[PDB]
Amino acid sequence: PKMKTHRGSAKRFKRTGSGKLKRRHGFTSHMFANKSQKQKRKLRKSAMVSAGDFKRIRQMVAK
Amino acid sequence: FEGGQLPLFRRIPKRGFTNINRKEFAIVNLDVLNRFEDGTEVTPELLVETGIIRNEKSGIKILSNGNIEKKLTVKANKFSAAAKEAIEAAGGKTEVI
Amino acid sequence: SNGRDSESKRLGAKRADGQFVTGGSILYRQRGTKIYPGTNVGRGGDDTLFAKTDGVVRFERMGRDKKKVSVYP
RNA sequence: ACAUAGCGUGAGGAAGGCAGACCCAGGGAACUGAAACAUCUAAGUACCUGGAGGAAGAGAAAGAAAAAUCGAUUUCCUGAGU
RNA sequence: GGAUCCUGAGUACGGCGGAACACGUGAAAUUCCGUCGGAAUCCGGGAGGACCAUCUCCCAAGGCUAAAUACUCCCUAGUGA
RNA sequence: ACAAGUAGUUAGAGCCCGUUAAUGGGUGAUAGCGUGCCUUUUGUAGAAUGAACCGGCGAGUUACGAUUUGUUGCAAGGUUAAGCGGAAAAAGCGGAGCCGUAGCGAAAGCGAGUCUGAAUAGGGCGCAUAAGUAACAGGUCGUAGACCCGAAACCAGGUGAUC
RNA sequence: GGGUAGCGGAGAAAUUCCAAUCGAACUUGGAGAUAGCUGGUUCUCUCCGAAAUAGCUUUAGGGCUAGCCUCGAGGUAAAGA
RNA sequence: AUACUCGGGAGUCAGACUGCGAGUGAUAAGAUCCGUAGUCGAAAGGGAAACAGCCCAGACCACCAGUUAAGGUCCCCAAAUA
RNA sequence: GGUUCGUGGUAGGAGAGCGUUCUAAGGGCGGUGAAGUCAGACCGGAAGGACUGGUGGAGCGCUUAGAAGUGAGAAUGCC
RNA sequence: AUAGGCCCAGGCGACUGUUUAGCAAAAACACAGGUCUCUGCAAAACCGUAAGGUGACGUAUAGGGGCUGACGCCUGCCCGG
RNA sequence: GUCCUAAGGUAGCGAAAUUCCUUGUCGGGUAAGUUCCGACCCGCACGAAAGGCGCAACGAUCUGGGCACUGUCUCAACGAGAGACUCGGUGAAAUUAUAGUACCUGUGAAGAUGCAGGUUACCCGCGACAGGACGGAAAGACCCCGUGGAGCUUUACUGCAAC
RNA sequence: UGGGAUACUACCCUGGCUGUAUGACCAUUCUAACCCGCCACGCUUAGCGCGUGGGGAGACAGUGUCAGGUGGGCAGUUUGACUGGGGCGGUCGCCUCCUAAAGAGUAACGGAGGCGCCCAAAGGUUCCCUCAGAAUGGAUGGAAAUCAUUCGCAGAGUGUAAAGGCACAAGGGAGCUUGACUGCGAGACUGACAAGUCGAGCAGGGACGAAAGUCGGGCUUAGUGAUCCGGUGGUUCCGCAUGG
Ligand SMILES: [Mg+2]
Ligand SMILES: [Mg+2]
Ligand SMILES: [Mg+2]
Ligand SMILES: [Mg+2]
Ligand SMILES: [Mg+2]
Ligand SMILES: [Mg+2]
Ligand SMILES: [Mg+2]
Ligand SMILES: [Mg+2]
Ligand SMILES: [Mg+2]
Ligand SMILES: [Mg+2]
Ligand SMILES: [Mg+2]
Ligand SMILES: [Mg+2]
Ligand SMILES: [Mg+2]
Ligand SMILES: [Mg+2]
Ligand SMILES: [Mg+2]
Ligand SMILES: [Mg+2]
Ligand SMILES: [Mg+2]
Ligand SMILES: [Mg+2]
Ligand SMILES: [Mg+2]
Ligand SMILES: [Mg+2]
Ligand SMILES: [Mg+2]
Ligand SMILES: [Mg+2]
Ligand SMILES: [Mg+2]
Ligand SMILES: [Mg+2]
Ligand SMILES: [Mg+2]
Ligand SMILES: [Mg+2]
Ligand SMILES: [Mg+2]
Ligand SMILES: [Mg+2]
Ligand SMILES: [Mg+2]
Ligand SMILES: [Mg+2]
Ligand SMILES: [Mg+2]
Ligand SMILES: [Mg+2]
Ligand SMILES: [Mg+2]
Ligand SMILES: [Mg+2]
Ligand SMILES: [Mg+2]
Ligand SMILES: [Mg+2]
Ligand SMILES: [Mg+2]
Ligand SMILES: [Mg+2]
Ligand SMILES: [Mg+2]
Ligand SMILES: [Mg+2]
Ligand SMILES: [Mg+2]
Ligand SMILES: [Mg+2]
Ligand SMILES: [Mg+2]
Ligand SMILES: [Mg+2]
Ligand SMILES: [Mg+2]
Ligand SMILES: [Mg+2]
Ligand SMILES: [Mg+2]
Ligand SMILES: [Mg+2]
Ligand SMILES: [Mg+2]
Ligand SMILES: [Mg+2]
Ligand SMILES: [Mg+2]
Ligand SMILES: [Mg+2]
Ligand SMILES: [Mg+2]
Ligand SMILES: [Mg+2]
Ligand SMILES: [Mg+2]
Ligand SMILES: [Mg+2]
Ligand SMILES: [Mg+2]
Ligand SMILES: [Mg+2]
Ligand SMILES: [Mg+2]
Ligand SMILES: [Mg+2]
Ligand SMILES: [Mg+2]
Ligand SMILES: [Mg+2]
Ligand SMILES: [Mg+2]
Ligand SMILES: [Mg+2]
Ligand SMILES: [Mg+2]
Ligand SMILES: [Mg+2]
Ligand SMILES: [Mg+2]
Ligand SMILES: [Mg+2]
Ligand SMILES: [Mg+2]
Repeated sequence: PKMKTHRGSAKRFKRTGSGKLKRRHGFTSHMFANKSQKQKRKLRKSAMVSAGDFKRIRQMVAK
Repeated sequence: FEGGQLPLFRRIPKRGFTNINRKEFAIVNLDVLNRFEDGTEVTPELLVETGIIRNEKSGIKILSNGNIEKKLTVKANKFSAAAKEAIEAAGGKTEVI
Repeated sequence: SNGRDSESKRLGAKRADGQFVTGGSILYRQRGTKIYPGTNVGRGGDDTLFAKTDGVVRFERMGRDKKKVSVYP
């Protein structure tokens, strides 16, 4: 049978042109009194999946 | 699985939604229009016969990428601002079917 | 009743005297001014010394008791 | 009391079996997976019961759509691991 | 032709409780079961994923229907890197 | 038949043979050296495990997906699926579909750019630095019992009070 | 000669007995249950050749990423020693 | 004479002793826990009687050749009764 | 074809091979004795391969390719 | 040949009985007796989805349940939980 | 006096099937008594139907003392039968890596038939004995571990019957 | 007489309470559903059942659906790890120091302490300043309060542990303020990842300052917790035929 996509991941990662995965940052709901405005500006941007993580998860989101 | 450390996908938030009405256009860069003979009327039907676009998803959009030499009459569902200018700059007319 | 300690904070020199650095390079991590911001060097909010311009790092005596780090293009 | 029940006679019919398969229905687990586990999974599976038929079920739109149209159902490929 | 008449009622649907729908009650359309309530009926009714309006497509609550599909206790003739 | 032996090995007389004819075969006084095999372990001759012996049988497979390398065909293209046809053929037909040829954005959208932003700024991802696709083969992964053997248990339908 | 049957019987009560089985009989099936555990895994030579660590972990004799091995390919103020 | 980058494939996450530097302990342990180097692990050979972890030293194969290392040279036992 | 530096090794990575059953094509052997089996002092770097003779009494190699129920000494393995 | 050894004193259990088939026979269980409590009869209690049953072809001097355990002398205080 | 409580243990009994200290102390019994009997009460931690304290009869019950009696013993002797042993017949089993299978001191995974250095020792059996082969038997029941079971409990969580 | 007036008055209104539209709500009675483990008769040689007639009961009971409560009677499960064996005890995240062997890092159920905040100024800026203690003299006034002089590198202070800093102060006054800004960010540190840290400079628009300039909280380093799910505000996004 066909491999199944990991749906949790398909709702969180996006594949870039070069074939990398782009993601959002964690600490970005609530508890915003506890984070600095600089932290907030940084956490608001997207990020790439690290090489180590990518090795672990790439089959989960092929397709 | 990470042996019980919370996996990466659960450390990070879900984002966005999918549009039920998402339109995706078949893209035609100018370069491939040079294929055609000068003073020719390029339609979608002519763009699928020749074999330049097989499936015309939501329509045919012309994009600038490359440079056009011939003086054509191109009809497509959409044009990039640059594409329109370039088709005209050569000495052609764009129509939006 | 003991058994506690904080994470080590990796303080100290991050670039060598005579090494070429790019603007923004952290030169020294420190609590307070063990070393002072010299020429073309800034002191960050946590006392981190960073190069303000590209150039070569030079650790220098200020006068008798104190020490500064400068970046010369 | 009329009569009904009941009782008798005569016709028809049923009963049981199974191909340890396939089909439709009633009833319906747990181990297991979730690195525990309760929602969830296993699975409407195994199993039991009934009904069958050579197949069953479905089926001639109070349907699919919205390229402007298609024209009962079923099965395969695809859509799509969307 | 359209004076009149007919076109499936405890039905459709709704509340409550479940189930089936890929869809775990969810914003939950669609389909079924129990229970209670309960229409319209051609100037009518249903659907288009809550719902209303418009438009479009349909006419439920009756029934039948071959073939393309599944399987092999069997029979005949054959086959097998 | 004065010897202390993981049983051989190296040196080696003596005796007995005579070959796929080789700086050969059998035996072995005596001398040196020498704690089986496997598993599991920091470490086993192990006083840890397993095997009486011999024989047979006895453990990474296949299907469908993913990915990567190799090969071949074609190449900005590549390829057909079910099916028809047929010999459980080979072609031919079948372009529906799939991947690639454009990306960026949650999305509307815009497009060699796009998103963010008041910005003609900076920055992210892209382009400028085109090769893919079909098939087969190797490696690895996923779903399947998924390298083999092994529980105690759990559930379902039956069978038992001749003890 | 009979009755009570396993989500059950029976017990002057011991967890006692229900066919040499009982803190829940036997048998067949689900079923090749599951086993981060133990054992086992079969021909040869050539080249290279570790680790027994960090971090996180209902984690500690398991796992994951990193470190250390290997094979292939790339690229140059050669960056290594 | 390697580094680095990108891909394919791993195994490992029980370590041991010795020397040196520390803690814990009693300035005990073949103890325990770090740091640092080595050997073992995965290393046969020589020495230390025997003796993974010490001293010397790395086995591609053959030779009834030679020179050395630690350690030795009266006999067991090769070499000085130097 | 030389030169230089190499060639201890567990887990493990990489490579080249041996042998087994079956298929195809080619080419062979075999009642003047096939396979199997027994023996031997032969050959190859290994897995392995021949030759000769006994037994045996009818099938079997080789070459190139292909496919696998493809190799056992350990499982308190099963018979 | 076959046929009680006896006595003194203490603990526990009144007694005859019963029990861990196959390591325990006892001081354990039971027991007559005590007490509490439920039950007005389609009784309560119990088995069963139900029907149907047991209770009982009984009827509070009866029936079910808990505790105590012959007999003798007795059985105190606390109703806040 | 005083604090607290719902209330603070009455009768009886008490070093006990209950007493840690403990062989408590005293008495008795004995030449000598951690047991036993009688007292005492500082009851670690008795106590009135999970009954208190007595109690004739009863017991393959437990405990202490005495008489009878004796191979229980001082301390062993002799005799009988069965087996053992020899011969004739028949003929298993557990176990088993191969074995030409000494001792001492050492060494070593820290307890050696098998390693070192010594010391002993002709070859093959039969009757006997069990010190060793960490002998055989049984994948330790103790102990720990496993995100293993199972039975049991409850004011653990979530449920379900029943009412 | 009082801030409120008395009567007429009309919107009303408060305590008592009658007619009239409802309504359930009790409470009793009734009989015809339903029930009878009552009697008589029949089916019928029947202690079942059904029927017929009496009696009893009765809108209850029983039964269906829905709801709350009780609920180890029964069920499925959970009930952590580290640990000089396990249990008991202690511990679990973060900050500072020693261990730590003069970079960084570095273990132990090793040695010591802190944190889970606070501050509208204890933030920003401009200007001005200097502390502890002692000696001597002096009303209440004491060893020690507030004056004065002298000496005083810091023996003080720095919201709060400790370490590193700080007297051009980072310590102490005062004036004006809200940069405790919005968009960002070359480049670096740290790092398995998730995260964490620093940052010149650019743009917008400001505060203070004559200007130079400084300012994206606080001398620095603790004061925190992911995802999923919910709530609230905004929104040139989507809106399942179309408008919503
Ligand atoms: Mg939010
Ligand atoms: Mg530390
Ligand atoms: Mg700050
Ligand atoms: Mg699991
Ligand atoms: Mg419903
Ligand atoms: Mg569903
Ligand atoms: Mg609707
Ligand atoms: Mg309904
Ligand atoms: Mg509807
Ligand atoms: Mg709609
Ligand atoms: Mg929908
Ligand atoms: Mg109609
Ligand atoms: Mg001799
Ligand atoms: Mg002699
Ligand atoms: Mg054995
Ligand atoms: Mg592949
Ligand atoms: Mg169960
Ligand atoms: Mg039976
Ligand atoms: Mg009987
Ligand atoms: Mg039995
Ligand atoms: Mg199963
Ligand atoms: Mg099995
Ligand atoms: Mg090597
Ligand atoms: Mg956790
Ligand atoms: Mg291991
Ligand atoms: Mg060391
Ligand atoms: Mg040690
Ligand atoms: Mg090892
Ligand atoms: Mg060695
Ligand atoms: Mg030696
Ligand atoms: Mg070894
Ligand atoms: Mg030599
Ligand atoms: Mg020499
Ligand atoms: Mg000599
Ligand atoms: Mg070598
Ligand atoms: Mg090698
Ligand atoms: Mg390999
Ligand atoms: Mg053959
Ligand atoms: Mg043979
Ligand atoms: Mg095989
Ligand atoms: Mg064998
Ligand atoms: Mg008795
Ligand atoms: Mg008796
Ligand atoms: Mg017994
Ligand atoms: Mg007995
Ligand atoms: Mg009854
Ligand atoms: Mg009792
Ligand atoms: Mg009684
Ligand atoms: Mg006495
Ligand atoms: Mg009482
Ligand atoms: Mg009592
Ligand atoms: Mg009693
Ligand atoms: Mg005595
Ligand atoms: Mg005999
Ligand atoms: Mg020793
Ligand atoms: Mg010894
Ligand atoms: Mg010896
Ligand atoms: Mg031995
Ligand atoms: Mg033994
Ligand atoms: Mg065991
Ligand atoms: Mg066991
Ligand atoms: Mg339970
Ligand atoms: Mg379960
Ligand atoms: Mg533990
Ligand atoms: Mg210990
Ligand atoms: Mg301990
Ligand atoms: Mg340091
Ligand atoms: Mg929401
Ligand atoms: Mg709409």
